[PDB]
Amino acid sequence: FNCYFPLRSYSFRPTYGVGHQPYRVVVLSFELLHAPATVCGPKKSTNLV
Amino acid sequence: GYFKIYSKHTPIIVREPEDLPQGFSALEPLVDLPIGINITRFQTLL
Repeated sequence: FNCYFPLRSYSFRPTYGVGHQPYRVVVLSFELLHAPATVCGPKKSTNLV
Repeated sequence: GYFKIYSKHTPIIVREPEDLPQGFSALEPLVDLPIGINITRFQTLL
């Protein structure tokens, strides 16, 4: 008592409503540095006429 | 920024000491590493 340690826990049970049923969140943070670009979007191609 | 390596393997027949061969061989590029790191000193590994 009187030492409320900062780690707590969740109590997910499979009959909760929205807002309390757990969600899986991931963030894809992009950055532009002085290094050459290594990750980039896809570049689709066409046929060879 | 880019780091390039040129190389060519040649079968020398000339003896080993002080004989850099008197010929011509054009070194071909192998890879092009897209690093962003400055380089001032280097050392070989054996």
